Amino acid sequence: PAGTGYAYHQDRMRRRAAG
Amino acid sequence: QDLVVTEDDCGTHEGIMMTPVIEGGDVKEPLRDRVLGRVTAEDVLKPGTADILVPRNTLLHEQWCDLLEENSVDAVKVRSVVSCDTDFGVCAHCYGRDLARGHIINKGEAIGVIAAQSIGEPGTQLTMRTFHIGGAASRAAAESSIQVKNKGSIKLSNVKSVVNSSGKLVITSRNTELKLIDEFGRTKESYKVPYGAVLAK
Amino acid sequence: TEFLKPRLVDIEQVSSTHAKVTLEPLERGFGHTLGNALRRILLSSMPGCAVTEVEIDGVLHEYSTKEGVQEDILEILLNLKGLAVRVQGKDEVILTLNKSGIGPVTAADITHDGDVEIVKPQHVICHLTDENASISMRIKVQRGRGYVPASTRIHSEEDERPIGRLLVDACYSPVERIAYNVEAARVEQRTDLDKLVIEMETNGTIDPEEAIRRAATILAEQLEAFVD
Amino acid sequence: TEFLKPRLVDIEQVSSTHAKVTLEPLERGFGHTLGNALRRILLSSMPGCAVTEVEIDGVLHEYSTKEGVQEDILEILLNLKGLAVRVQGKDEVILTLNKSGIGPVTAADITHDGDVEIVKPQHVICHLTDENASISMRIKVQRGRGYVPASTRIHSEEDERPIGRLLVDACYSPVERIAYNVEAARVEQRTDLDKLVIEMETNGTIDPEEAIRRAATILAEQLEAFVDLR
Amino acid sequence: ARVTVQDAVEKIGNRFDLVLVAARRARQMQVGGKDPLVPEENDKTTVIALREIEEGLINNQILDVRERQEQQEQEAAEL
Amino acid sequence: RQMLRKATIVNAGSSDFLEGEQVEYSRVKIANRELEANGKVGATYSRDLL
Amino acid sequence: REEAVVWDILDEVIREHPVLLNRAPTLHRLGIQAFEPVLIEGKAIQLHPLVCAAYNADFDGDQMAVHVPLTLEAQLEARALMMSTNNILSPANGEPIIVPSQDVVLGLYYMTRDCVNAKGEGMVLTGPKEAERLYRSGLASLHARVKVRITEYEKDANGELVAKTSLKDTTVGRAILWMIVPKGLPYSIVNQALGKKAISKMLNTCYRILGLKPTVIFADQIMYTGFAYAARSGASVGIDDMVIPEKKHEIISEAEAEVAEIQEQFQSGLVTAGERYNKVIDIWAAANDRVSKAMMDNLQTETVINRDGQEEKQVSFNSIYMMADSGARGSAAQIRQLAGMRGLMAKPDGSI
Amino acid sequence: EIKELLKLGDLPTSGQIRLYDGRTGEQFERPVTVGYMYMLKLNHLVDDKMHARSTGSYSLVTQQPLGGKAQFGGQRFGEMEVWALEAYGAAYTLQEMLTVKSDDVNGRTKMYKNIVDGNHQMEPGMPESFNVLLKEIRSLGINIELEDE
Amino acid sequence: EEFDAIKIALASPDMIRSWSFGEVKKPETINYRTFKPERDGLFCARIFGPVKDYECLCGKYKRLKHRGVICEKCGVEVTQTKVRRER
Amino acid sequence: DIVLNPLGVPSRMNIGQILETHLGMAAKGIGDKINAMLKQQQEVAKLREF
Amino acid sequence: KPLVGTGMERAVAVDSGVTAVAKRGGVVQYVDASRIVIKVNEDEMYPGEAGIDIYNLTKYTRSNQNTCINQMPCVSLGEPVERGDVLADGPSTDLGELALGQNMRVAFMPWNGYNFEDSILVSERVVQEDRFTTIHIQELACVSRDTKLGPEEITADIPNVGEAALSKLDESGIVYIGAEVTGGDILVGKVTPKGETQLTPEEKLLRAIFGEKASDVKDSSLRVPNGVSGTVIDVQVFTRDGVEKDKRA
RNA sequence: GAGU
Ligand SMILES: [Mg+2]
Ligand SMILES: [Mg+2]
Ligand SMILES: [Zn+2]
Repeated sequence: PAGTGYAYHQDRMRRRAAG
Repeated sequence: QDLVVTEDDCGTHEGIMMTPVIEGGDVKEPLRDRVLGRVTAEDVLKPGTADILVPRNTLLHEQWCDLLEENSVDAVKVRSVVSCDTDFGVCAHCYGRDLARGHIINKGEAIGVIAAQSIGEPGTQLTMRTFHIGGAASRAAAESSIQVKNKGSIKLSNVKSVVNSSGKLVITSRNTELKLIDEFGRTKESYKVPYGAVLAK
Repeated sequence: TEFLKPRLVDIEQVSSTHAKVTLEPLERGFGHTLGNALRRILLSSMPGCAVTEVEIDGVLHEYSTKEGVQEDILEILLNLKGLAVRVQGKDEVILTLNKSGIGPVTAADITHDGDVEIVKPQHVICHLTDENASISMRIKVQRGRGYVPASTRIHSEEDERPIGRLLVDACYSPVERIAYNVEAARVEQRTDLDKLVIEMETNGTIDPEEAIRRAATILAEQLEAFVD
Repeated sequence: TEFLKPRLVDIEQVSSTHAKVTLEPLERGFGHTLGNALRRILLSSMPGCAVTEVEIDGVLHEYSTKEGVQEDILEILLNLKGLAVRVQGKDEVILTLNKSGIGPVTAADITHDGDVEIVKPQHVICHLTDENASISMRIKVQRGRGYVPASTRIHSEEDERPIGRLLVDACYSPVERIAYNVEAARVEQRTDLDKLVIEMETNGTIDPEEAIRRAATILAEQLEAFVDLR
Repeated sequence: ARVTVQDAVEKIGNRFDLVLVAARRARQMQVGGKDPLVPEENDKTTVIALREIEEGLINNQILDVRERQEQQEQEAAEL
Repeated sequence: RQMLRKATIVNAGSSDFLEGEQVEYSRVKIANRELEANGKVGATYSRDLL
Repeated sequence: REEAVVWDILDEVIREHPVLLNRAPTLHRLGIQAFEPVLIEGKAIQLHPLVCAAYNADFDGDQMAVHVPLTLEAQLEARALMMSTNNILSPANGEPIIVPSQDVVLGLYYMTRDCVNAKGEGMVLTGPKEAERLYRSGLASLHARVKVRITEYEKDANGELVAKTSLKDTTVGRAILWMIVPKGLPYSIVNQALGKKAISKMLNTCYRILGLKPTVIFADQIMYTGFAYAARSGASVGIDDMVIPEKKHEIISEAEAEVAEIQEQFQSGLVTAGERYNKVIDIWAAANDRVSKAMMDNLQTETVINRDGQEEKQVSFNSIYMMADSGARGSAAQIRQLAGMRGLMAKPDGSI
Repeated sequence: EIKELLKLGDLPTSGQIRLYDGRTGEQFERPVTVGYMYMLKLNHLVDDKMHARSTGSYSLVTQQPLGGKAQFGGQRFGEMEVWALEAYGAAYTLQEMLTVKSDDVNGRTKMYKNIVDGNHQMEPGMPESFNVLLKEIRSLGINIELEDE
Repeated sequence: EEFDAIKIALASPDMIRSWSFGEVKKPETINYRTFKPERDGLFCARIFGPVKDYECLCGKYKRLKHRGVICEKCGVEVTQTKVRRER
Repeated sequence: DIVLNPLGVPSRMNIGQILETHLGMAAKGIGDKINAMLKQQQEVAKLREF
Repeated sequence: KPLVGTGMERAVAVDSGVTAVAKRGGVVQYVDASRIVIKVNEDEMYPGEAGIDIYNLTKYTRSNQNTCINQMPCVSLGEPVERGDVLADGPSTDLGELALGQNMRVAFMPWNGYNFEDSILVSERVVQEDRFTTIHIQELACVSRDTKLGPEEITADIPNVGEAALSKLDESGIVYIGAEVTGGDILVGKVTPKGETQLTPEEKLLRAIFGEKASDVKDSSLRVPNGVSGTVIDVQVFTRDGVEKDKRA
């Protein structure tokens, strides 16, 4: 959840926020 | 571990008021050097409070720092990691420049790990340097008398001396500091006078 | 003998003055053998023309200043060192320069001899500031080779030396700079071959590629005594 | 252009190994130019003859010991690397050595081929201690150039792989030492013009004059690429 | 682009996003066989993507545009 | 900053914090954002060094 | 079977493919850096000198570890984040971690530093290229004090770079180093005798004015020229380079009679053992400073042996002094043990 | 005594001599100390040290590659080495070294096939050592379960 | 395979029985002669699964031709040997 | 035969290596002089004297 | 030998025992690479025996670090010898003194960074003279065990082997003495017995094409470790009490 | 035992 992974990890976090 | 740049701007007004560092006698850490590449929190202008000199959220660049020296800035409130409002990380503003990049830090960078590595490494490596090589013992602690170099008015702080029989100002205070005021009036040199020291003036 | 000859691969003519030349493949150690031998001839031995003597009227020595002139006499001499001249027939020619008025004096202002070509006519020599100022000088160009300084000329040639003759370092050789770099080459089997990258930079009088040809020619002419 | 070629003046052959060669006249600066360029070719490119293959009967490998012999097989091989041989006609010759009895085996004990000259006949090869001991070997001498190791030769051809042939280092290159000195020439009234005195130290044979000719030849052959091709 | 990536970083800005964008483009050339904009000059997909970003031809937003363009035209074709 | 992560609540909020619980300062400040909007009992706390 | 065509394929794959080099211990992120690999026959990895500092790598038998980034993502992570060209400055302090050391510093020091007249004092040169031509031709030392015309490039108030041309009083060596210097830097930065401390500021300045590409090329150039001239210099270490001051045995006999005086004052029962201990240690500590200062005046400025009119004083070109002064290697502290007095040793107790 | 011995050899007192660059032929600028130092070849031959591995045998329980050149081993990418990638922000390189390079059994083979097919696609899963950790903790009688999405 | 979070709590006697695929009642590991697992032992194949992929112990059911089959004779389910690290 | 870096001496303070080199050269000097006298074949008496 | 010594060299070489030293003084009756016979002088020579000492020298043998231990004779045939003199030199000893490496012509000066941090620049001349060259002796073993299925055989008859490979093995399946080998070449023809194995449909097909069905023993022959390459200098065979011996044994 |  940092560096290169912050993009993907925030895209998961919004998938998590919306169900 | 967990601490990462999460946000760009926390929108906080908070920050620590840094001041120039003068350990020993030679300027160890100049204000510019201590404050370079740090976000300036709160409109910090020049002595005469009647015109804004510097703005708010403005990364201290080398040009800006050079101007600070021409204006002779005493002390500056700078945005810090500790005073960030960002929850679950810190904002790029409160951190300031990625020292390794030479510009403002990118959001997503894992700062905490960088910090711990940076603090830890010198210790771990210096434990090996002056030891495989560490041989000859060259101690130096003959600090008997302080000699002033630039002419100035003696300015003592937190000192409670008392005149003796000989006719000299014997200090009776533990933490006693001796500044060196110039013509206009600004600290140039600083020393540590110990307890039971004899002052000439 | 399994004679492995190189072949001229690339001639990157970055400018008419500057040119890079890659060369491969060369057998091991021949990179520096050919590199250096050539560099030496190219610098000290390539022959050409240069200003040897200068005589400006109203000038006793090189350290004086002439009024109405921005440049000191030394600065002027330094510009004449860099003046590119081709003499076709004679090996020694004295050129005359008479110029006046508020003008940057160029090489075109020199009265050109029938068989004397000034290669860079826009070459700066002197700046006249006062309009009333007039400068008049006789520039002696001789043909020679390598670099013959005035310090090595005053010590050897001690014949006629009258006051007024300004001696300036003579730069016969028209090679301005040369360097060779040796990098490793890669072949199908052989992997210990080397490539010779020669960077030359002449003034323009002699072509870089032609100067290379002549340098190698002089080297091969000396090997005629050793038969093969 | 004031072109001026040197001429081979003196060849002082102090010994078959050591020779001085004076060279004049050389135009100023050409002394070091030719001196060094030649020294480099002379050390590397020069061709000569060397032992490439050895076959001693009753020897499977170089690490074994032969009975009646002071030297181990490796020691013997090292001596053959230093064996001075001139081959006149062929580029590859196999010499035979059969010797017996209580004797330091020298180079002269090898059966000389018609066109094969052993330059140092007293060169030591092996010491026979037992009188009943007899040694028999076939030394293959090839002509080549530089240093060709057995490790670079055990990873190329090897179509026939006969158990008994031993491959060892053979520094074909004859030139052991070379140095070029520059002194005053004092010719007519030139003064500056000096002389090129090249002190060569080679193994057997390769003739001083012949070697200089070959070295200059290799140089001029490489210069063809910078003259002919631009 | 090959030696120094600084100018390519100055186009997008976030090093981290530069990597994601150049990786997604390089995947297109690697797998889709999507045609290069800059002359390859014998370089690998990764380098081509960085050149394309340096010159300002590839962009997260531009990639997303051409994604919906082609996907929507295929939806049009299906119906 | 990492040393000053935690804080001890002395006095109840509108949540189930109550006396003497130690929670992350981040979480109690986010609680105090929702308390400011909703009013209710505010949470009094003290930051702790660790 | 390692077939001939396979090598050509391998050569094809490794082009533009970054590999990670790692050294133990990995203390900061620079302990791992990416490079473009260059295939070599032979079993040892070849490392770039200038990043030896980040790895703390010295080639006394050090070993390193190699990792291949496989995925396109990993390759781009390596080329963009972890490439050595991209990671110059320490993340700890804003300082360039990539700095010339050792031979490189020694070479540049040697070139920039000046000498009394020597070959071709007070000459006048058209460009730094004529200077190079003169040095390699053998009519000028690198330390000849000669005036040259250089055109320096100073950045203006806007983006446009301003060019200015003037006569500088430098030496032949400094003119030749100016050729390595990019256009944009002032000539005055190279015009002083260069040490390790000045070269780092050179790189810093370069970085802030020109930017990354120029600094990387410049750094490489500095390394090449630095080594090259270090080797030309013929610099060496003979035992005559370790100079003992003539006045050692006098200083020592004196300090020895002095310590005897306090031993005698102890035997009289006036001075306590602790006071004598302290005063003997003070006598020797002052003797050590005096001997060291004697060595350093006798060594630093021992070229009292010059020329042109008559005798003049100059910096010594003694090898060990050059090494220490340049900051290539050693320091005054080391030289004290070599040529001076070793000094007072400390027991395992910590007591002296 | 050594200078006296040098004089018997007609060698210089300095023990420094004039040397000439083999390449150029010109002399080096100053005398160089030259002589005979008795030198040793240590047991550390590069033939014994050089090692390299793409894919090989894997450990029994943890499923990560074995160690050591004698076992044809993978280099340890240790905690300190991990932190470096964390500082850098290089996330895929790190994940790669934790999964397709090490334990992830599906991941490694799938990744291999992708590499031979040119496509350098990352196809990761879960490292087999974590699965083991769980089993070890439940064998202790502590319920550790995965709550999914 | 992809989950969101991880929980730890006390293992109930009941919970421990959920994971278990058989009760081990014997210290036996394997037979000394046929190195095959002993009945209701620590390595029991009847509990923890087959030693070889899609093969029962006594060898009555082999390969994917018999998928989820439980051998009546030996009492071993024919599945992947992978399960012996899992069950 | 070998070119060693002098920058590995003053820091290290192993000056044994330099003295070894100087004396080693001197030893080899005497060796070269005896070698020269043996190549010439002067005689037993002269070799004995040296 | 080291030109610049201390004097302990002689003491170390002799006292270590790796050098053959003379028990009793006399004249050397017989020198050989393999042994030394010395005839003892009358004054030391005991009146009982003949009085001739025979020292058999230990030749190219393996060390614990895989280095090479060889004794070379350092006397000449028919030389008068004093008691306690060095008759033969051990591996790192020259005429009784200790010789751990080799002295050579060194110059201390920077060179183009090829000697950067302790990095060393050495002349090809040293490599050519083979003076830093070293000898290493490695030991590979092949075990024929008894398994559950049956005894393993050391036969040259191995499934799937080129005649190129079988050329270097004798009838027994052991490599010949003197034979040069490189990684993957087979040294000792040893395999382990195997049982029944579900052959994949493709192997059913492939063995149907070729015809060569699988044998009982599998493939576990001892072969040269990958990248190590050497000459076989010796072979040793251990057989138990009552197993049928190889023709090579 | 090899580089810290
Ligand atoms: Mg070191
Ligand atoms: Mg080291
Ligand atoms: Zn069954």
